[PDB]
Amino acid sequence: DMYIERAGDITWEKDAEVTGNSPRLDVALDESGDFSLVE
Amino acid sequence: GETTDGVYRVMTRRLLGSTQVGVGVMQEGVFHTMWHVTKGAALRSGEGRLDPYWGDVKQDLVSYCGPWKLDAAWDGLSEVQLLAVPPGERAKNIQTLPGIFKTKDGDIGAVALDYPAGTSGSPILDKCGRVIGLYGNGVVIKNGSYVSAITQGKRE
Ligand SMILES: Cc1cnccc1NC(=O)c1cc(C2CC2)n(C)c1C
Repeated sequence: DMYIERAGDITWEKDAEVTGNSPRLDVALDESGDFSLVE
Repeated sequence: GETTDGVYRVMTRRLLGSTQVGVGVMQEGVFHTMWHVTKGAALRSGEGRLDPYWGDVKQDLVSYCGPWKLDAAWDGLSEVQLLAVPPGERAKNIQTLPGIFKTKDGDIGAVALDYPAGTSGSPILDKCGRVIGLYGNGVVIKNGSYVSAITQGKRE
């Protein structure tokens, strides 16, 4: 039985850790809402 | 229940201790999460009850107390921030330039940051702090890593 707790304001924070890449991927979305890689 | 705008953890006690199953966004009195977090189940906010209002397993989205409110879009150019809320750990902004999911029905923003599955539903933000969609539905890549769509609903 699920419950929620507040974890912060939703704010852009200048000088946050910058990381991650920007990959262009070919994908398919099925009726169950699962993404898959098309190759 | 707490109806203050912001980001919230979604917790269960149906397992060992208190387990974080995901995250969501409260905005204009509506709670927004991913379908795979709640499976459409009702939620508690203290002694208050949140009932599902709208849901779609294909979008992997669900809203509580009212219709989907979040309509901001990734501009296709600018960096974004994942406001990650990991299990046991404080809210943290991570800034990133999204990649792109190419599908038969159009292109979608994608973010390549590893976090546990319990982070699913964390909001992705634009430079004005608007929620452009949620993190937690995507694909596993050659590396073994995870890439999440920027999943956004429709406002009516
Ligand atoms: C459980 C589920 C059901 N249906 C669709 C998507 C999911 N999501 C995952 O499987 C998932 C999400 C993440 C992290 C980015 C948050 N990780 C690492 C995994 C494996």
